[PDB]
Amino acid sequence: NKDLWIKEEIIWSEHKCIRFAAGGYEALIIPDVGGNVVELKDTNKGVTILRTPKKDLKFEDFKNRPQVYGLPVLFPPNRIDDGTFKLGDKTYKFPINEAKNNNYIHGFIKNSKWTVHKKKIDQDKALVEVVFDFTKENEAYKYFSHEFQFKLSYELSSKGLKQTTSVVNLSSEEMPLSVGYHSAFNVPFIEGSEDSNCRVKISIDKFWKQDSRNLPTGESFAPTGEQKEYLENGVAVASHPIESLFSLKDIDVNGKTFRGACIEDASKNTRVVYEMSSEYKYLVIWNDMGDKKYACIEPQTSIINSPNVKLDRSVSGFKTLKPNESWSGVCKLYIENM
Repeated sequence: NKDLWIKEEIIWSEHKCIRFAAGGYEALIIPDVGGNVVELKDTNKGVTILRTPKKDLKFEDFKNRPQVYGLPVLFPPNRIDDGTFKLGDKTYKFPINEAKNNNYIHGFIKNSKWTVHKKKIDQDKALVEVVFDFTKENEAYKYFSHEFQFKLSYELSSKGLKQTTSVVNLSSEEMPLSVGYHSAFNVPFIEGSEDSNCRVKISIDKFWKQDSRNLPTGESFAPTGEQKEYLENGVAVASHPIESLFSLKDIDVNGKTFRGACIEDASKNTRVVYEMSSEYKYLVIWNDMGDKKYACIEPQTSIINSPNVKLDRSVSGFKTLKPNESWSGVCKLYIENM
């Protein structure tokens, strides 16, 4: 059909981008900055899901802070205490990039150049894949001496956007692994609505307290107060500042298990759904004070600071990859009627 295509074009004067469309959806990915999908919309429904840079934002200001737009991939997601952890008798020590709390945070792959690996239209789906090759020549290799390849595989269709994230350890040693996304959502996501019309639901299990450096204390709690609304009628995310860490569980929705989040605008009878595979065990919600018409909903394979917590790996979610072993997780983003 006419709405199935993939276009490579120039953005910000000298950067390649890929725009892709299938099943009424259209997306835009920026390989040069984190392979970030900065736009996902359904123009006929008038819905734009992901927070996208405005025309006036300079490339350099995007590249320096891409995590507040689109789908920023994190490695590791969130904080490592003092930028250091051990694996067996090996010490990893990273330069501090969160000064106030003395942590290493989020990783560099979100800021880095990825290369286009595949572009394919097939049946009525559009597939775009980008990869990041981390080699011995990378300036960061001295701090994390494991060759690896990350891949983001995006499949767009009438079912929305499917994101398959994978990484393979190409090194000769066991590689620490924690992955997530700093995903940035429009609230509201449709014209003729308001931020106050949006409710956020999340399939939370427990709340995890954070200390004054934003590191987990290791204590977890049943949802209390407003947190309970994530499982019932939804939190009015724009009403006040929110910065919270939860573990995730499956819930039952319409005879089927579901893990993830959704953003409901009852006024427009539309729900944005962010479905996450079981590989995603924790989630940070952060709305940047709630006054900027967006919120971040941030899935993670493990707890914040997972390499350092005094919890078993089955709880923390910290993982390692053996040589040539891979990890993969899947998320889906789509729109549905309420």
